[PDB]
Amino acid sequence: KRFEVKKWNAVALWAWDIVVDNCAICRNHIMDLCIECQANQAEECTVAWGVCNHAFHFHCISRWLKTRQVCPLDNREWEFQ
Amino acid sequence: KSPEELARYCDSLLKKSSKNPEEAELEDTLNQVMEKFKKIEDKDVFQKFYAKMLAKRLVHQNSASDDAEASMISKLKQACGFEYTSKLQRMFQDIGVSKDLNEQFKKHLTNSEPLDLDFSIQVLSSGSWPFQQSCTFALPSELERSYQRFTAFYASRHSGRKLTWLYQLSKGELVTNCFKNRYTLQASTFQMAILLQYNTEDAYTVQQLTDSTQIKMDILAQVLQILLKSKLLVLEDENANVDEVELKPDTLIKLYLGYKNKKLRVNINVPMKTEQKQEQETTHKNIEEDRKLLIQAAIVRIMKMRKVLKHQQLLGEVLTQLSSRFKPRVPVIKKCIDILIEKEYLERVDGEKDTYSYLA
Ligand SMILES: [Zn+2]
Ligand SMILES: [Zn+2]
Ligand SMILES: [Zn+2]
Repeated sequence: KRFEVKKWNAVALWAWDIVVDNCAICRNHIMDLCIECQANQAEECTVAWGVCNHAFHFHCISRWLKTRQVCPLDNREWEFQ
Repeated sequence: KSPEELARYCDSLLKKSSKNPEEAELEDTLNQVMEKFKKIEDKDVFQKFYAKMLAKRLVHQNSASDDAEASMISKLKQACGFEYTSKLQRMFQDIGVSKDLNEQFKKHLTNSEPLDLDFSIQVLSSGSWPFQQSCTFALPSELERSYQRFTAFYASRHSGRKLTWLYQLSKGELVTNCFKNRYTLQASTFQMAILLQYNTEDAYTVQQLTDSTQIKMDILAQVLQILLKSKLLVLEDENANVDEVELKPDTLIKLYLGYKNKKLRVNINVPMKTEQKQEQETTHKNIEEDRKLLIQAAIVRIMKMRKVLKHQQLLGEVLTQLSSRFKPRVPVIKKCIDILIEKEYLERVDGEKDTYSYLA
């Protein structure tokens, strides 16, 4: 029971690294509350994900989806999952 | 399918399956292909297919002739502008910078660290190449040294870049000790990973591999069905349907120690059958989206020009300009316009009904 590696030919894609850990719609940290809930002060403010793997507070991406339909961060229509 | 088959045909001619094609005569047949092309409706479909096709050739050195390849890029650019052969030429220049980049990594290693394997990598610019993310793959320990050692190397190279490893395109070479003879296996990186697993036990279930290689079973199933094709691995029943007998998360896999082959270097890295379909479907979706981008582009070239225009006049211009690359569908341009407003590139003139204006 023994295999060994003599060669490995790898393939990679280089891009610029953009660290987006905010909600694109209300602009504050995903991991804390959205703008609208800090207006309401004092678990039901979750983050929704799209087939595009982009994430926004579920609260924002709703109000946003009221007037628009293509993900705030790409060219495709927004799709939950 | 006609504009697609023409591209697939070009692959045929500029691909080497080891048999050398007379140089000069192919120049005539390339120039022949270029004439059946000018008579194509959905040019843009040929483009996507001929790029994704030129892609597989470059990455695997599988190119019949260095000269023919660029010969077709001077014809295509002369027949569809520099938009059509923008990404193409960038892929050539990319492979070259990669070649240069690799060496520059060997030297840095030559003077400093050891390497347990012969490593070779192709960095490609995340934009030009028609490839996609792998499938959540768990990296084998031996390769990992070459991973981190390069990722760290690259961090030095550039300020804000990032690497995205495409394991579903990476290959390599295993060497066998556990068989009658000494074989050199030419295996995909998915393969290598399941083979290195039999360096402890000699049998796992379909569910145990998915847990130790993180390979989504969908793709893990198609792979094992190749590892059973070659008698490298086998199951409890040495008679089952080699093609039709689907596996289950509970079906076992056994390392066949009776491996025999009439040659020392084998190629087990064969194209699996569900690939020429799945990659076709994905390319179609990328075309459909590419058209949408082309259109937004038109809408903006036009709106930018005549600062105000009525919906119907817009549609007609957009068709006029794109007519040479393809046969746009009306409902789409509608949608592109709409998106363009959500993007704030153009707005609706209040009072006016379906008159749009560009937002400088
Ligand atoms: Zn938010
Ligand atoms: Zn909220
Ligand atoms: Zn998105």
